[PDB]
Amino acid sequence: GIVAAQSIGEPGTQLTGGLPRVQELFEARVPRNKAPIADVAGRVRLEESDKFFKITIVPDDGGEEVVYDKLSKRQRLRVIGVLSDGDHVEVGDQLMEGAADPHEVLRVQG
Amino acid sequence: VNFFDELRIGLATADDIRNWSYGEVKKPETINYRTLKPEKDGLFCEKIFGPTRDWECYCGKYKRVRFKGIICERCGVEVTRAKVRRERMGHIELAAPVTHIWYFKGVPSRLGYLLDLAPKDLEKIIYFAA
Amino acid sequence: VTSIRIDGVLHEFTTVPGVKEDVTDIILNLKGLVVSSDDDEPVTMYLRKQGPGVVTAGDIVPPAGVTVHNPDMHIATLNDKGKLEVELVVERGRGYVPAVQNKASGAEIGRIPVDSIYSPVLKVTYKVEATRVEQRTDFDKLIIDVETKNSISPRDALASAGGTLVELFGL
Amino acid sequence: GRFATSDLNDLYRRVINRNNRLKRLIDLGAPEIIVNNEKRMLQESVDALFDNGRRGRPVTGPGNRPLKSLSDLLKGKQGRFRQNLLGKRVDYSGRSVIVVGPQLKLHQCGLPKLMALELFKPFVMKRLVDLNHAQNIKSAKRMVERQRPQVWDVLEEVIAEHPVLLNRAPTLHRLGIQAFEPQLVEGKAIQLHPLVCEAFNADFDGDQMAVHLPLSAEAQAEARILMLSSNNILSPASGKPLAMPRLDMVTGLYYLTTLVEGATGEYQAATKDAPEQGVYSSPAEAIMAMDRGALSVRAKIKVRLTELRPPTDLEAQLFENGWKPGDAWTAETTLGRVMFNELLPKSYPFVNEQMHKKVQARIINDLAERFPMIVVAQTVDKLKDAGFYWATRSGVTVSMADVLVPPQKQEILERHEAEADAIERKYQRGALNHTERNESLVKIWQDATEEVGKALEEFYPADNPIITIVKSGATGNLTQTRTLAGMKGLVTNPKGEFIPRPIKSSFREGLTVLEYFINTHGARKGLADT
Amino acid sequence: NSVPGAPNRVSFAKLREPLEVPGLLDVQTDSFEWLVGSDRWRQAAIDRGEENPVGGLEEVLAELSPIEDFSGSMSLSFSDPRFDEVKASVDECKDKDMTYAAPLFVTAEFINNNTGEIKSQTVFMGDFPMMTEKGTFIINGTERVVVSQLVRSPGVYFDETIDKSTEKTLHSVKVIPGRGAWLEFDVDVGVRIDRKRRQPVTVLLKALGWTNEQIVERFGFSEIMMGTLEKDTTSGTDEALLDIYRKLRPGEPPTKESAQTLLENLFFKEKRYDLARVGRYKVNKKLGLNAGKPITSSTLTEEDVVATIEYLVRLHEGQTSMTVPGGVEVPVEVDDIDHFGNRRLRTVGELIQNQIRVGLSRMERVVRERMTTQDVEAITPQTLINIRPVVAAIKEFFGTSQLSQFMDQNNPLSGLTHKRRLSALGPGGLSRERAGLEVRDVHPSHYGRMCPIETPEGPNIGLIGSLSVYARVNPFGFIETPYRKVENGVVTDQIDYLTADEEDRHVVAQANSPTDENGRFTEDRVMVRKKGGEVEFVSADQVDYMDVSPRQMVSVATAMIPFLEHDDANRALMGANMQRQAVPLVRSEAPLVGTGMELRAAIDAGDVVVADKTGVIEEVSADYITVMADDGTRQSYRLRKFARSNHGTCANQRPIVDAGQRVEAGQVIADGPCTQNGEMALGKNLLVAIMPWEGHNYEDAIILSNRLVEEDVLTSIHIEEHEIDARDTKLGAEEITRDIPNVSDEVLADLDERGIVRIGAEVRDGDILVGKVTPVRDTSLKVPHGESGKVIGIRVFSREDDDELPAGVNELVRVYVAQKRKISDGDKLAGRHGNKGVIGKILPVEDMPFLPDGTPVDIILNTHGVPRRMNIGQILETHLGWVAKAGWNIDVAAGVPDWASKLPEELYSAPADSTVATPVFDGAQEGELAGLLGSTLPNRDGEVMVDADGKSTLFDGRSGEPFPYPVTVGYMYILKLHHLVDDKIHARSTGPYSMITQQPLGGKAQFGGQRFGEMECWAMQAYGAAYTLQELLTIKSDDTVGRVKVYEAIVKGENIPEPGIPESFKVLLKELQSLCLNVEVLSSDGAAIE
Ligand SMILES: [Mg+2]
Ligand SMILES: [Zn+2]
Repeated sequence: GIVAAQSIGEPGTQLTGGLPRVQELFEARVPRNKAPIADVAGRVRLEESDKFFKITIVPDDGGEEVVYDKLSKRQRLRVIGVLSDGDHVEVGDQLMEGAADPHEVLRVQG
Repeated sequence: VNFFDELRIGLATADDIRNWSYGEVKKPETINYRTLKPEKDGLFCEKIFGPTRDWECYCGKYKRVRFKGIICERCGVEVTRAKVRRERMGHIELAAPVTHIWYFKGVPSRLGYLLDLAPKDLEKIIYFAA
Repeated sequence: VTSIRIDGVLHEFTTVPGVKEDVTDIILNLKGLVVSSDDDEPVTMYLRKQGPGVVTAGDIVPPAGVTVHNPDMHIATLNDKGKLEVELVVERGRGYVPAVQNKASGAEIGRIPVDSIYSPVLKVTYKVEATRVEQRTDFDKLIIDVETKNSISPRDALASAGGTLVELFGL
Repeated sequence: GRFATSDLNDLYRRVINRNNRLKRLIDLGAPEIIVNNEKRMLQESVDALFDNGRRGRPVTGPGNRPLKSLSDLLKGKQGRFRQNLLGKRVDYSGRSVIVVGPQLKLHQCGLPKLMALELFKPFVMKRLVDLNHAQNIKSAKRMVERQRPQVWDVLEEVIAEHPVLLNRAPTLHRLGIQAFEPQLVEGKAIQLHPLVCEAFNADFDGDQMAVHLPLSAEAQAEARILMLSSNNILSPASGKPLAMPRLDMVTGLYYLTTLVEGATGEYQAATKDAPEQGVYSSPAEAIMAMDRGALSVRAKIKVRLTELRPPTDLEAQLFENGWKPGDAWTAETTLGRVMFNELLPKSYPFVNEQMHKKVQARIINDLAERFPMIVVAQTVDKLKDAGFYWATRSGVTVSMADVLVPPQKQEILERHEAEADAIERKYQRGALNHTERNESLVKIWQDATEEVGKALEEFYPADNPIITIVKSGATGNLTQTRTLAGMKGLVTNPKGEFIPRPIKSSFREGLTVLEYFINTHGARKGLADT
Repeated sequence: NSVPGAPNRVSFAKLREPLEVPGLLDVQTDSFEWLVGSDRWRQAAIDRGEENPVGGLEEVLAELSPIEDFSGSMSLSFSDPRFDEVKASVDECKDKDMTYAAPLFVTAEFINNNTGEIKSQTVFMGDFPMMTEKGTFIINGTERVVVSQLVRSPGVYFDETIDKSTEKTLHSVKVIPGRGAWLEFDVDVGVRIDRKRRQPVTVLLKALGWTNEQIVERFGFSEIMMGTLEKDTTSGTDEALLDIYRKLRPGEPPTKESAQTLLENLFFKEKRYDLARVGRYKVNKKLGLNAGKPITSSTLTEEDVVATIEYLVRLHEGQTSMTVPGGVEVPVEVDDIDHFGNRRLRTVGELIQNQIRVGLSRMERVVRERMTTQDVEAITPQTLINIRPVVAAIKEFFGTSQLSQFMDQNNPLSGLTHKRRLSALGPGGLSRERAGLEVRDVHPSHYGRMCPIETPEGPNIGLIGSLSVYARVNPFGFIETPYRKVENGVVTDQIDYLTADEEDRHVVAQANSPTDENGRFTEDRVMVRKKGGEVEFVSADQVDYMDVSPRQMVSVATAMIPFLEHDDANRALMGANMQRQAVPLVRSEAPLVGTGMELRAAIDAGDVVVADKTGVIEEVSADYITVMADDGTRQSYRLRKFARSNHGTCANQRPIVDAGQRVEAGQVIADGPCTQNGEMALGKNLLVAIMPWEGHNYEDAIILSNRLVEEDVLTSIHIEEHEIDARDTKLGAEEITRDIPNVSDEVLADLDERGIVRIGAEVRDGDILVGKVTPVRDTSLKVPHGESGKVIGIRVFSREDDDELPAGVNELVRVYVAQKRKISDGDKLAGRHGNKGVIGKILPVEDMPFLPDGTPVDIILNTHGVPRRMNIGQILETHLGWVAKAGWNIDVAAGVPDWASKLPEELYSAPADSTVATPVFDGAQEGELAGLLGSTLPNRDGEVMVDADGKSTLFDGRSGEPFPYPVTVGYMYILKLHHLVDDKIHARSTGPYSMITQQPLGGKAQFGGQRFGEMECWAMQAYGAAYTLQELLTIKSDDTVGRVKVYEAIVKGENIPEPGIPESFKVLLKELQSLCLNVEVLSSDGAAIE
């Protein structure tokens, strides 16, 4: 415990994002860039609104499709070439570039 | 010995607080402004707490290390180490009983959740407004 | 110089009446002296000067078997008001010693210790000539410059050193 | 004469006063109102005693400051639980300034004798009463207090394998404390080992360290086994050897082992007339050929080795049955690589490579995983001593001549003006905006910084001390070399945004007052961040 | 050049200095002369700018007076703050341990209206502390200095902050005053007075007296203005006035008469709401109302308030053009609180004035009540006025204030740089934790006002700035820098002091500009500073201003770092700080490579003794010098010798001149501690070698030759003070006497008949200094551990003597103990380029590597600690150091060499020990150094030691061989820092324990142990050294039975007894038992006892 604690704690001085990301991840808080995850596994379809992304995930199992509306245009989609219309996304993977909310990942993927 | 496996807590009952104490302070006096000596049956009192100097009574009759476990008939101070002044707990007998602030003004109130009443009303009961 | 004793001032960190340089700087200049003694036992020199002028190293009056080897050297500058009477204790040693404390020894409050430099050599260097090519047994010739303070001549010093090395090589 | 009394006294006084007054009101036979009021006052007094400034207003005495309650002892950063239980002062413990001690073995540390004497005073007193130096304890105490000549013969006999815990605050990681054998040194400084400096994160730039003398047999043991610096080479992080050579030692061994063409005593392999020349019967012979002006340490010579084990491929092709405790085999190496492998353990195979800090890392890792820890401790100490010895005769020295400038820096920079100025010629007309220009500039001058960053290494020779220091991996980066020679490039504002006009001049050339004043921002920002 | 009689230091100056380096104590002295109302200031105020001068005290009284009783029958006004003869001379206050202060008078007229008779008198306010010409205040015999405070200037600061919800730029103004309530206007909420959230702007706009039409007319083409008067619930004046008056203060009967008076009292009034001259100025100039008007105007009543809202709505709308009804047109743009146009420097004078204000306001109460209590007519301002509050207010300002610091007297330069110190922090200033990362950072307005390099390396980085060399204080308190004007590409010689405001309005070129002898930009396009911090490169036609000389932006401390522009700001900062830590050396010696600023710094620092009047020296002594003037008078300059400076250093002054020299007006007579012939000489010229050497110089350590411990070249005098007081007790009385009951003759042999150690008797750590007896018990003053040496003087103050002792003392005695610190191992050294390091090993001069002539190098610094640290200044300084030490002759040619094309005249030849100046930003260059190293061979022998690359072929003294590659040898000027082993080394087996806390009392002085902290415990636990930790946090600290048993056990040589329980547990147990929490100890089977 204390070996690990100190081992993790020491090289915080040798960083520059960085120690904020470390303490943010360890304190288990909601990220500064709340990039959501896929609630259900399915195929992605993205409609581009008035400077906004409407992502709808059509499911493979047979339930309700996951829909999002109000996320900023400068969050950017994940590089998986790059995410566009006509692709199948996993329940595990992140949707947009930034930081996945741990609480969100826990409740979905155990 | 220095070997205690576990450590239990609770609430200090007047009986246990009396059992802890060696004497009862019963005057509102600390130290004499003239001579700078502890005052009899007050705060810092040698009779109830412990001796100022190592193996020395208040009045100054028994000041030898040879004898131990004897109370001087004049003053009533016991002739032991001074370190007991940082050990031997005292007590004060309140003429009227007084509740602890921690089980009352705590959020939520422990007495309040025990006896099931509003803290604003419980305040009025304790502070003699009802 | 091992310990100096000015009769007026009682310690290093004060001044003499009617001198330009302070006792610290006088001591610091008296470190700059170069002297030679025959007797290794502690010998007490005397420098007494009253009234005005420039007190030089040449104005010091050593006893029999003690020689000053820089009379030209400037110590202190005085006025008619000021009188400088200073006795300089000299002892024969080798290398450097720290200013030995008079509290440790049986020495009085008047005696001021000074950081003794028992080094009559000032500078030494050398270069070695390659002399002859690789073919036909090449040899190295060393030429060394020895530069003394004038306490002893280079010959005496190099001889002392050689002697010390000869004594120091045991078999 | 003046009292600096505690507040508790005033609260207890207020309580006992109101208790006495209440008891007197009970003795009198007073009406209910005054008794209930006095009980309210008592209640408030005890409430204030147990917790001040919880209910309404706090009790104050001199100059409207709230009285420290009983619970105020426990609560806060200055609480009993926090302040006066987690960090305390300790006896049988010293502090001093650390200096380097490259003569010392890893497990040894140098202790200032005037400290040591006091730090072991009872231990040395015990042995001084054990011996017939002191008649009684008090005379031993007096003798050691006075610092008499007899103590010094004893203090080593006392300190002999009685380890000390060296600490360097802030104590970040586990090895931030380490046990050491205290060797007596004359001075007033702690002669630390050079390797453990990374294990303390301790520079010798005024950084102090704290000695602690573990007294108990159990403590002495814990020190000796758990946390004696030799026993814990590997960091508790990646299991990489933390006590490995850094800074000088690295360039030392880099120079020592690195190979050079057109050297002295070189392997020629002559035709018809002469023999191969650069061939030597022993490392002894090669050392004699080196010390006498005939052989250069960094020469691709063919030496016949006995004590050393060959490379894994050359193990098979030569022996493949018997071993080499005192056999013989030929190696086409550098004298320095043989003097290096002479440091590495007997049964460890040959390396025949320039000793980059990474190569040292994987070597000492291989030593760590394959061999015992003591073999690592010793081999890395021989690497330290040899490393430092060869650091001197490396010839790593900095001069205005040694720090060069790339000769194309005029051509490549001014061209990158022609692209920038042009944008201005595009802007003045009215096409691109200030913000896109401000970025394109950053792109262009970053490309310009990159071009110089590359071009430097194409020009700079290998033996160049600046190139030695960085390309060994000893310390410094190609960035630092680029901002020292060539140009610092773009430097950042205190917001985070880059200034479009870069430092178009080396630190060697010296910045213009403006170019410097712009540089100050990012540096002060960096100091403020660290 | 310019200095009357300075030792000739050849300069690497390419351009000619237009402006001479001004008084480096001006920002102290001038301000204090502005406070006092001195003649030298008065004349400067009469000359420069406005033609009506008013002193600080004259202003603070003029604003205050008249004082009047509620009825208004009797009144009392002050005037004419006269400064009479000073109590004593500076030295006598440091001698007698009193304050250096002038008695202060004010002419006060008790006016009586009903009778029509005025009673005038001279009121003695008290012994007001005065400043020395050195720019310090000697308080209780200690040279303190008032550091100048940076603050946000009184005025109107517009800001734009981004919303999380709406994402729109709301334009929020802040109306910061001198003293009163803080007004601020928002959009999306109105006005907010003292955190009165939700009060629309129209309510006060109406309540002051604007009809709804006049608001609609005045606002003009605004949306949010029309929204705020529409949104306002309380329509009309009185409705809005009663609406805001109830919202302002709760629980008060809201009447019209009270509200209409309070509204105009809180803002428009002068007495209640303290308007600022700098504020009035700022708002007038920025808003553009009352243009070309006299100074000392009123507060922002209405026009300013509507003008600021007019500015705000135009800011929120987004137009750069503006026209104010009444005022002149001005550009519209947001303000920055960090920007020096808005960041004002309130200085000694103003900081004292602000406390005089509060003191006279604390008096105004006492006078105001005394007038109402005492009977009419038969009263005089002698009896009515109490002086105590003001003298108490000042004594408080010189009695623990963050702006009234101790003078750092580690050297002259440390003091000099402790003056002209810009403090962001302190009372009426931002906190250390409250200050963000933005405000700490430098600003493109800082340039030439505050130093971007100089600031401490601790937690006060950016906050404690230092004023730049040529910068001065404007009467307001704005930091102005000098510039030279340029006209259509022709530079003038019109030296003009501009402020950070009008700076940004103009175009300023840098000082390193090709010039046509007289003044004309020969270079077609110059490198320039545009609007803000745009380091541009533009045509000469557009430019209007230029920097006088280079190093405008640098501080006096930082300006003595030769080749500063070859360092980084980090190592530059480190060096600039290190130079302020440099200790004074026994002999002291000037750098062979420095800057011109070292000549000027030493004389202005004030520790050097200068000639006021031209004449011949009549006679020189070590104690004092006496000079006969050309005027005819005889000046007797007293020197101070081995006097204790604040930071335990020597204030030893050496007379340099002979008993018949000729001295001009402003020429040095006697050097202070760190001066050699009237130039700032902190450290020494050591022969540096730059090579890694057998480990000793590793991870920035330093190795020096025993030569230095022998010759005493780096030796320092360190003087420590030890005080004791014979204070009265109730049993008897204390007395300083030789006879002690429980001592031997040996420990009292050093003592005299007084009962104190004799002058010069060497003391050891433990020895008795002052024999004192408490009623009988021995409480004698003993020299602390890690301190020894000679005793200089024993300053004694007795009840019998007339001297002033503190209340409850019979006899004070203050002992000065001097120790002669040799540069031992572990002591910290540093160049001027941040290249610090402890003394690794003291190599016996022989074994240290030596030059082929024999000269053994004095220090060796590690190479590896140059590229990573980015400070090649030390190497250039080393090289030019070599060029400087050994005499040189640039063998010219038929007509000069090409490399010396842009080289200075009369610097081709130079002899041995030739001192050199290099202007920090425009000094010697690479190609100049390269050629310069091409020198002569003055080494008594006729062979050169170095080469054209400046790399000598060193010989290893250790082995004997010559090193296989040539080493960078030279002469780096290096400084001994105040980080010495004698201070930092601690040791403790066992000694005295503290009474209240049962752990060893911490301290070097108190024979204390070290702090084994939590982070130390974590490392110990992470090992799992259980018994170690359970020893450290028990018998080795807390446990009273353990700490006594362990010593006995170790000295007897037995097993260490099992650590029982710490006092730190028992105290917690008993604390929790006292908190009535029944905590009890018990195992699995059987319960334990406490
Ligand atoms: Mg460091
Ligand atoms: Zn008794």
